Amino acid sequence: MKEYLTRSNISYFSIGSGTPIIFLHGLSLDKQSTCLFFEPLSNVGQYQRIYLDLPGMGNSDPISPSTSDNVLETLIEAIEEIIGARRFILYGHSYGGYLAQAIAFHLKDQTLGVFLTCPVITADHSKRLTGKHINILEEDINPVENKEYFADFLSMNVIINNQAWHDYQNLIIPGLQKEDKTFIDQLQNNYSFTFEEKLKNINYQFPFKIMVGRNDQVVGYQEQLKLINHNENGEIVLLNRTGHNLMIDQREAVGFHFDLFLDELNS
Amino acid sequence: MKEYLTRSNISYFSIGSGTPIIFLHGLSLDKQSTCLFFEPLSNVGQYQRIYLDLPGMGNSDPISPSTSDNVLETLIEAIEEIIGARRFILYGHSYGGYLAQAIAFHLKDQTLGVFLTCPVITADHSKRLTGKHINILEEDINPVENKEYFADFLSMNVIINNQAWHDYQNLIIPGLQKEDKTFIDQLQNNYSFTFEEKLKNINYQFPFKIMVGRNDQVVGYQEQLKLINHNENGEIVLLNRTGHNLMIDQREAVGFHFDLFLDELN
Ligand SMILES: [Cl-]
Ligand SMILES: [Cl-]
Repeated sequence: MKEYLTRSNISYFSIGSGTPIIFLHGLSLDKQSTCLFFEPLSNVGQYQRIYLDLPGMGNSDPISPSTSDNVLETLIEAIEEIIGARRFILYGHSYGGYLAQAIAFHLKDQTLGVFLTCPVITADHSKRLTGKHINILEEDINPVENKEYFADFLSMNVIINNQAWHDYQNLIIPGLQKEDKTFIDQLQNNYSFTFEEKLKNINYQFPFKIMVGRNDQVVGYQEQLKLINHNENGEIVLLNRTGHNLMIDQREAVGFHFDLFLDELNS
Repeated sequence: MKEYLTRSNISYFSIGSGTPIIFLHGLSLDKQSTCLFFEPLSNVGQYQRIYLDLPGMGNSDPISPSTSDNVLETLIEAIEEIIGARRFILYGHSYGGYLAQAIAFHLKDQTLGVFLTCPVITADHSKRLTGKHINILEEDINPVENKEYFADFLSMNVIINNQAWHDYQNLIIPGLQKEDKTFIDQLQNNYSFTFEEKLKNINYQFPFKIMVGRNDQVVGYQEQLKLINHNENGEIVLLNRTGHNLMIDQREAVGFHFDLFLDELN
């Protein structure tokens, strides 16, 4: 597909016309993870799908200062270049979901809806309430290609079978291969927004939907559940046998629920 | 096909062979509400599907005393007769999901799994945390048949369209026509289990999945979110634009999640 680059040096794909969806991928991943996942699903066709590479990931340059504040500013700049003041839908995974929240919180009137998978809500890892990873070993797998990533797959994915390994290689490996680890490490020294507590308390005035796994040792599920009651339009799906690579563990659930979420907005 | 009756005077359907699924319906409904919904939306094929009419509802006789404790007792008798000691899966809607919880608590070693839609957790209506009901008026409906039932459809369902009205007529009205209002009215005076608090604190040691709706004014969602708090195998689906007739508002979602649940257990 055709890769574009904003003047703010954010690499992205843009496909389709109609209401924009801005997809923000997880930490160490890239737009392959989002693009390859959502393009196959029946009802994103009517939308303009915009898959960004975060700074220091994919084909997007690292940025100085290497802080979450600068990431947010750069992504806001980027979105304006791409769609201007047109109203948009947000999708976010992991740190992508943290930034999705920050954007929704700052561009309240321009945001139509937010859908998050395994989102970061507390940036500081030492503060997070996390779950316990496990494996459900469904099938024997004999890896040929990408053998060197197999442990990370096993350490991250919950449901272990051939399709999950194929998905990991297709969606996760590309980002791992491009991530700027030094940039990420520096970012993590200035990772938490000063308004993080506001994100934890805000009652968004549009659909706000979260999918979390019981076995997600990176961001867990508790803190996300706590966002739900006070969010008037807050939805949650929390599932067993599901971890941080929730979109592989529960491929079909994410497709189903993303579609159901678009239905909400369509109404 | 065939309708069955236990020695305990519980009316039921039982379809297929295999691991048993015991389906419990909501208050005032009957086993048409469960049977007609799940049999078509089915990855239920490899299971034995058992759809019970609760006492005083459907074609199951009322009981004395008319208390939830005794409703539970009757149901335990019924299950033991129908499946003995076989391990089983539980489905419960609303009052049926309250009973389901009780059953799983009582038959903890036999219960493989519990799937609940809009479950009663606190029986006492005056103590429940509930949502605000709304309608999403998608189409005009000009009812011809069952016009006298239309108010309660509007009052309960959230998503209002013609399909929702057809489903309501096929799923909810048969139970309405059969319910023993006198039993139910009496049952509602001894509605809490004597052990009710123990249900609110159990950490079930098998998958325990709940679907709830933001706009459910009957049982809400908050108490159910809190159960997921202390359940290590707790799952929850909480959706907007959804009320107490969740199987009608979110028909696809229920079949999807119930299939997923079965897979979880398999
Ligand atoms: Cl490339
Ligand atoms: Cl009485």
